[PDB]
Amino acid sequence: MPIIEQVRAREILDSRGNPTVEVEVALIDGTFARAAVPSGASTGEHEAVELRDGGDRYGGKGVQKAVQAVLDEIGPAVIGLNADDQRLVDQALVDLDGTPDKSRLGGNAILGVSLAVAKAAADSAELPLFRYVGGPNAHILPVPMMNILNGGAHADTAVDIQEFMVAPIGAPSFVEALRWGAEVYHALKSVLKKEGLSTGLGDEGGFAPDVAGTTAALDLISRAIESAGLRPGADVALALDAAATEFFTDGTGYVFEGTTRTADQMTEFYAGLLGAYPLVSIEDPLSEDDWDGWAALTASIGDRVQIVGDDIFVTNPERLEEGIERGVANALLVKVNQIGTLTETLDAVTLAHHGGYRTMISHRSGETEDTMIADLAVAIGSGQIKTGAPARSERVAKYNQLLRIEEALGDAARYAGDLAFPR
Amino acid sequence: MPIIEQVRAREILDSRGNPTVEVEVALIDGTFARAAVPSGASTGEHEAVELRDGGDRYGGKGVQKAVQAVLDEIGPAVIGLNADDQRLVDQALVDLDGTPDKSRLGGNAILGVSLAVAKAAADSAELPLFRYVGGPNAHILPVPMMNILNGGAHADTAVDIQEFMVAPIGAPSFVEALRWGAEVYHALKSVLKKEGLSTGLGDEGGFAPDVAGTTAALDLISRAIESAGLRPGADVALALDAAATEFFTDGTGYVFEGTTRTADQMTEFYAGLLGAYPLVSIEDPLSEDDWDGWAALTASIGDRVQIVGDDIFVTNPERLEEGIERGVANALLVKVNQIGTLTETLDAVTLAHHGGYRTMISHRSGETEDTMIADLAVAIGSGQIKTGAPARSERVAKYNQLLRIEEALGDAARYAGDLAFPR
Amino acid sequence: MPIIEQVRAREILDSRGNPTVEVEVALIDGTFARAAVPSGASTGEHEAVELRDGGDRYGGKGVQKAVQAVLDEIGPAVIGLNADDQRLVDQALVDLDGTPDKSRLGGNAILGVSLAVAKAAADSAELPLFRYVGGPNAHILPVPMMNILNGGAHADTAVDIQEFMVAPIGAPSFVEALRWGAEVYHALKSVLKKEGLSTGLGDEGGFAPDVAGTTAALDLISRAIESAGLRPGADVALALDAAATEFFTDGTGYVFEGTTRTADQMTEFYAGLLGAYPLVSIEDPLSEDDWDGWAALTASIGDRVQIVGDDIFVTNPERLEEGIERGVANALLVKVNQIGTLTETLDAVTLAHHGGYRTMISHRSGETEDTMIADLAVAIGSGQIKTGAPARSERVAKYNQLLRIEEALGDAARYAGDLAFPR
Amino acid sequence: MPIIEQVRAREILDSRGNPTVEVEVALIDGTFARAAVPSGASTGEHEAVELRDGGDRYGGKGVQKAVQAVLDEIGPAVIGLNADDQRLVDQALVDLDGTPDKSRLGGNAILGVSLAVAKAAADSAELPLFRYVGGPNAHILPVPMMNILNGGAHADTAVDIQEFMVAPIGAPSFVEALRWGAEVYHALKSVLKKEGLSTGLGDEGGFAPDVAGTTAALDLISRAIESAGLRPGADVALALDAAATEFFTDGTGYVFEGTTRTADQMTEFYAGLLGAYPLVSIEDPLSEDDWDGWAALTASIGDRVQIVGDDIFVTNPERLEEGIERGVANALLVKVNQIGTLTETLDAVTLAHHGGYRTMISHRSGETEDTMIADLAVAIGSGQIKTGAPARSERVAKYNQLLRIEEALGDAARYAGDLAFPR
Repeated sequence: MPIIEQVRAREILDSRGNPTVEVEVALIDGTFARAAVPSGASTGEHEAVELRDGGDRYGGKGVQKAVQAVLDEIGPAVIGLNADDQRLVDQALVDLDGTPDKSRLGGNAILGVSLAVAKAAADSAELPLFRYVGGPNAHILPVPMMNILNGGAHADTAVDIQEFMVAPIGAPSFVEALRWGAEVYHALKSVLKKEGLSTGLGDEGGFAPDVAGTTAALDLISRAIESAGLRPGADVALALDAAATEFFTDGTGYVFEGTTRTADQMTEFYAGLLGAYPLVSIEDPLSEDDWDGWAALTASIGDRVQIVGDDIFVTNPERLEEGIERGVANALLVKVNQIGTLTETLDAVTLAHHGGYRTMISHRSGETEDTMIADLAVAIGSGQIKTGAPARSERVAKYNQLLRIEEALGDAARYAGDLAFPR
Repeated sequence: MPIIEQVRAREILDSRGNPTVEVEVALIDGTFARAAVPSGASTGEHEAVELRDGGDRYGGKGVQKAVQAVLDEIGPAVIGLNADDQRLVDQALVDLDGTPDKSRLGGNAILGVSLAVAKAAADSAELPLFRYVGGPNAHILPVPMMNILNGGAHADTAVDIQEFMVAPIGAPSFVEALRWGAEVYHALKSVLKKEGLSTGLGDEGGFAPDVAGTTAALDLISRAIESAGLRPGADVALALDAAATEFFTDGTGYVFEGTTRTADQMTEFYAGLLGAYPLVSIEDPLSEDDWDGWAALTASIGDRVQIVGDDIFVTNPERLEEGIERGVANALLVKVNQIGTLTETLDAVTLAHHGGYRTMISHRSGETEDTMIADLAVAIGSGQIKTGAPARSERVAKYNQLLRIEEALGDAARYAGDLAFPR
Repeated sequence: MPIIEQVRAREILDSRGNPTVEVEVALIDGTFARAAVPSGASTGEHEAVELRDGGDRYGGKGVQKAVQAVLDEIGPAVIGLNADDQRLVDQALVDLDGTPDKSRLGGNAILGVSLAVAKAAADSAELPLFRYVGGPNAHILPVPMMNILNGGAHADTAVDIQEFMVAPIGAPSFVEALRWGAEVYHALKSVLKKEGLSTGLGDEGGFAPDVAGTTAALDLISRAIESAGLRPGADVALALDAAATEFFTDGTGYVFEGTTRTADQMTEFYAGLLGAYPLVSIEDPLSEDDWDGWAALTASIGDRVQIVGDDIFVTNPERLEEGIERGVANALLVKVNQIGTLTETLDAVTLAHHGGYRTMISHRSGETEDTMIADLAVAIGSGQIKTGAPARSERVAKYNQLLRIEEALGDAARYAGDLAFPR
Repeated sequence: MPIIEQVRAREILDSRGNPTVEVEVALIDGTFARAAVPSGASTGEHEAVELRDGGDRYGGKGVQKAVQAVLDEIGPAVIGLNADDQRLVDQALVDLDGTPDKSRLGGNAILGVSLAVAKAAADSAELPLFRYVGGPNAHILPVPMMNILNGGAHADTAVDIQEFMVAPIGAPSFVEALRWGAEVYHALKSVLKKEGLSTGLGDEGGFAPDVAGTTAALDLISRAIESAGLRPGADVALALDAAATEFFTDGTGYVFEGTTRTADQMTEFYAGLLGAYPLVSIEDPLSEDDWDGWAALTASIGDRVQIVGDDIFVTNPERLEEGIERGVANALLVKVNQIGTLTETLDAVTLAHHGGYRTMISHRSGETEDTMIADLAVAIGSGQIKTGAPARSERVAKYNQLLRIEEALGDAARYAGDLAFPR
């Protein structure tokens, strides 16, 4: 029977050296799962909050309090519920907390118990996690968007765009897409030296070069794609993560390249980009409060490229409906710990699917060796995933799990290449 | 293990007294599931065809050779595959047939094996058939659309619309919706008798009264809703199945009630109805091939009411993509035996979900005691179902299974009442 | 072991849209059963009464009270008893009620538990339900008496005979008997349309057209048997359900065809019928209390035809003995919910077998998808069954179960054709 | 599963010191049953034939041939069939033999395999043999007819009535009936010992002293009933086994008491006996070929007493129907080894039940420690049994098994006292 028997959390380190929670939900059979909770650099005004300790131990980022919360309250508050009733246990937790942010118990503890009971309600039925969460029709492997060149708010250099990404949309299978991504990565690693630059990896495995400007960055990436042995656009596309809030001074314009600009000027810059490069997707092109500018930019360049809402929505359905109404952001970005539980992620991704919006399962800055977002991007059939460059094995664990998923499917699997970027 | 061991097939009678196929896929453990294949009154030009015997036995509708196809070819052609691989087994069947409409082996000998395999890839995992096919987030109970008054191509009457339906959209739960539907049904049964009419049940349990004109029928239905104790629009809505192909003389026009009309006139009729009555959905309003007329009518009234494509699309993805891009019919009916497999069913419903189209799991004229379409309407989360009037227990078995589903969910269940008809 | 662990009831809809009880009796060794209780409208004075709610819900036909009788009282009153002791559990229930007609707990809340434990005292021994109740020698498949024409108290028509039935007594097996019945039923659907009559199905799937007198109806049936490809008498016989109580005015006489008659006149009408048509059985020829007229009728025609007591007995043994004494009809209908338990059913059928009376398992007006009476008609070896026309799959589910039974027996099965009607 | 795996046969001694066959059937599911075949001396022309060895070993009564027939031919001919399919295996045996008497393989070997298969099927279902062979409604305990006074063809005495039996019809339960029978037996033993008469037990444990005549014998029995403390007729009744064939010279007449007389005078003697004594049953009152005399006697006294056909029928259905039609012998005597299988036994007892005839499971002269006929008399619900006096533990094993059956039933059991002898 899939009824929870024990729950116990411990405190571990994430990929950045900061503590995080790890929950281990056992079942009355012997099914013993384990799920670690990722954590972002910060938190806006609408996400679920992490319950950090605060003080001097671990730089004020200890999670002994969330561990204690799991071990004292969340433990017996679910022991005895039905594992396969994800909508039972998740509402149980959300009411046990009682706040709109899960502040009393922290989003990290709630999410840890949610994910571990899901991994036990998939281990129980002997299904694999992607098959359980997605059913029988879970067969699509996503297009990996590999952030190879970092800039903007990361390396404090002359670049303003945050993440430059490549996407092997032309591959025949997923394993060839992973090969092409790794080859473009290792080609850029040498183009940097052949242009006198540095090879210091950021937090996603991407590079931190001191290149002139945005256009120079895209040109460097295109040179690396050509040097790999591929054809830009037909084999490998490009993508952007503008992260506009990092350079938008409220009351003034966006400060880009050393000039103050309006939303119209940024839209003109994006149109000039869409011109000379095979861009398929831009993420957070304007600030998360400039709804009118977002509608303007969506109407202007929203038929030729994907528009991802990373900050303007925080995987909250209540803001997603509003953004659907005003005609902004034809794509969502699903981060599992910005909403706090599996069920709410599934509901938000449903709501964004039935509105004409593509979704994209995404990673956090501090990840672990947990490979659940791979299974989750296969299950919901998003056809896109954003989980870093092929380096820093907290990013590569996801790609390895997707390889195993494809191998386990076999003839059933399908690579979602070029069916995920019609524009 | 979920590996098929033994497959059998026999010939049984459907709800109308015609033969049909019943398959019994067995697993190595002992999992033993049976599934009967429904069948429509006629097989069109894009469906999968049924492999009838032909001749003089059973009026030429015997299925003794679709029973033989399962026992001589399909049995060993699937024995040994993996149950949880719906994609695998369904592609195996589709290639073993080798035709664009499954004619060599019949679109009934294959669907039986598909379904009875899915009823064991869910019986094995000990999940219930609705939790398997839809995952963990399968919680939405659909709005029953009850066909209480039949007309048009069903009986000799001056009525031109095929099926008049009621929909209890204002109920708090599903069980109260079923109660309201049954009460409206009995109220109408009393009203017809009190107004000197007949109570002869059709093939769906709906009535065949000798009333004059469409408007009088909607008025009778509103009077029955009032007499039941409810209020139209706030508690119970209305719906239509025009089935207008049944009176469109090609090159002449939609001749009905003694008036030859163009596509424009039918739109005016529908606008008047939508104004004077609380309609929420009209099904097949114009014709199977009048694409331009469909685009016109969708532009005219296609945002104040639901437009269901029953015949213009045949649950075929290839025609569905065309109807999407041409902007017609923001809804479709999902009849499982017009496509041939469970897999292609899920694929078409996905393709129509991601296009802004609501779906509606529907029944056939000849059904059986098989209650699979209930489990399937709650798994895909359609939020609508069309399975006849609360009579003729081949139609009530579905409602009983939905009651059991709602009871098995518990507090997790949600009734999709009023959140399926925004217009 | 076969010891009852849980019992739980719910409220579902029957084939006519009225509520009924559905009980589920789990055992310790898994063995989860369910059994729905049928319910007929025409309740007399000696049967067990149904515990309806009364009020405004469901038109006063709710059964929320009988669902409580099972969940609060009947549940623990049997939890712990032995399943294979039908006598034990059924006497337990009959004493726990304490009334001569089970009125305190309802003759529907009790029969559900009886039938469900009998379905678990066979699912336990892994025997099939027909083999358990009848032992090792349960091998006889019954002749189906298919009701194809409805008249009398059913529709506005000049006929006073209630049900006109055909019986394929000349078939080699049961499958061919079902085929011949379905073919006659589909032939009559044309002979009606080929004479300007209506095809509105009643409550048993039989037609309710406007014909002139009994003789014209029997002639239509003979024409349909001829048009099917068979020959009357040698292949298909005839049967009658004279519901003569429906036209007997106490103290005035049987008003038949518009001419007041006495018992002698009705006997003369029956004797004239026995000449021109191959009738094999008539049920309820005169009335419930007209004992003297019956003993006078079972002597004039009681040698050349079967006389079935449908209302003169209500499956009550106490009435059945006194009927055996007075030289009254030589057959009875076994309706399981007019007596209240399986045990008393078996006892009454035993008492009527040894008296030289043939039996006939029969259906109710409101049935469900429960196919128990098929197993019961095979087990007791009645050699006759009356379960409606081959339509309305609440009636066809029984025939499908009899087909499954016949192929599960194998070479052991025997069709009781023409050995059930010696006269 | 209930599929036969091994069949063995050995040669043992019966209660009289003659060899007989014992068959042991081992199922594939561990079940291991053992059954021994009784054998009587007096064999007519229609019973099954016992396959004896013939020669000088064991006086020509060896059964090594039947043992070898089971071990070489029947074993593999049934190994693999389904236990619960009694009719399957029994038709298999009857065709494997190929003769109308089973003489090629002997009725004893076939019956041994049949009975051991039934015992293993009952042991498999975990039901006890009476519950299996009778179903759920097997609850009636039979009235033991105890043969206490032997005469006629058994010893040198002036009596022509073969068996004098007492029947405790007035007991409240079965255990009190057995007590009353044993007490009457010991009282008669004392009454005989007082009169210097012989106390040498026959083959049934009953005495055979040199009494004057039939009337003196019945008077001695009545004295013994009075001396026990009971009331003749109200507590204990009487019964006869005349076996008139043992004193009917064909063409001369029944030489009774030393006065040759016709059937009419024998009927007069029986009428006088019935008048002056509480006789409830007479067995074989006339010869087994004098059908007309039997009809005369049945008309004369055949409603004031039970007329048991022991030799006029040999448990053969084909002779039973002929005796039914001519109005003779309103009772049957079921000996299991005169027909050859359990299936044909059940069929003949059914045929005699549905004709107004009571049945009576009976024993043979050479019995064994096998107590199967007790279970069989409970299962078929005969309400009578004839298995000797309470002595000679091959007769008492049956009564002990009936005690255990009653104890296992418990509150469900019913003693068929005084309900089995209306007249």
